[PDB]
Amino acid sequence: NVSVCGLYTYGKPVPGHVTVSICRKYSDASDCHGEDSQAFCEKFSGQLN
Amino acid sequence: SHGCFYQQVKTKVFQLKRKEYEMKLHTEAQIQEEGTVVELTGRQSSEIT
Amino acid sequence: SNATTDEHGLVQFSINTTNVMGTSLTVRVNYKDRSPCYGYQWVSEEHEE
Ligand SMILES: *[C@@H]1O[C@H](CO)[C@@H](O[C@@H]2O[C@H](CO)[C@@H](O[C@@H]3O[C@H](CO)[C@@H](O)[C@H](O)[C@@H]3O)[C@H](O)[C@H]2NC(C)=O)[C@H](O)[C@H]1NC(C)=O
Repeated sequence: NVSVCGLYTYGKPVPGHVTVSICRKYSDASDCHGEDSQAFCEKFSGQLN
Repeated sequence: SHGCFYQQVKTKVFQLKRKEYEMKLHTEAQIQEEGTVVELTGRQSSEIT
Repeated sequence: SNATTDEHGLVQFSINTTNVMGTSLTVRVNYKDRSPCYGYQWVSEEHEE
């Protein structure tokens, strides 16, 4: 479970949409190579409650 | 039966990335009212460009 | 003196001539980099020249 919520005053559950994106990017990437760093990526999305 | 089955798959979910590694292809061609399903590994050896 | 692709990829071109016997040529859209950070470079990428 990964709960996410953006509330303008922390007491006001707002509507909208949100996407939690998570990606095995690297252990000790240098990024002078210029290739894309993400190893894995498992994107989940959901409209706000 | 019309024309043929076709398919159109996207390379994004496959993450066509540099350290996203080679692919292999193998098709489960199931047969109706016989059940003796065939599998075939054709085109499988991907092409590391 | 830059140029661009014709319909068929192709290109035709004269080049001025008052020099010594040896001449060695090349053409790019990208530019030359001999810029690896570390001799392993499992990270790697290439464009044909
Ligand atoms: C590089 O390309 C140029 C053309 O853009 C070549 O220039 C040509 O050179 C010859 C020999 O000099 C020229 O013939 C004569 O040049 C003299 C220069 O003072 C002129 O007084 C004469 O009336 C006569 O034109 C020729 O005119 C010239 N090209 C043109 C525009 O006609 C050059 O030869 C090429 N590189 C080399 C040296 O291979």
